[PDB]
Amino acid sequence: TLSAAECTLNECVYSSDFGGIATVKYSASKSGKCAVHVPSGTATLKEAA
Amino acid sequence: DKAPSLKFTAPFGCEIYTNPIRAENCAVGSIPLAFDIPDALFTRVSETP
Repeated sequence: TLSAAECTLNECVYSSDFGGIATVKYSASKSGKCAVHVPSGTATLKEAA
Repeated sequence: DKAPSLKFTAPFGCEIYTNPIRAENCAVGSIPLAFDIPDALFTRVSETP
């Protein structure tokens, strides 16, 4: 379970490919895998997990 | 009687040389530089500090 997470766009270019990097600071309960996803159509994620 | 040469009378402190006849280091005017940098040399922000 995730807690205390903040997203910063340290780099973004609106290119055809994955022209953006988002860094999220997280304080999780334990190690594991997250199904990272954007419900909106604003961005497309390279990684599904 | 021929007066001092251009070594000693040239404005802007030019240095007058021969073979070929030229002036050097004349501190007058400015050179407009035009650069054409191909897109390859522009790296990403994440790569630089």
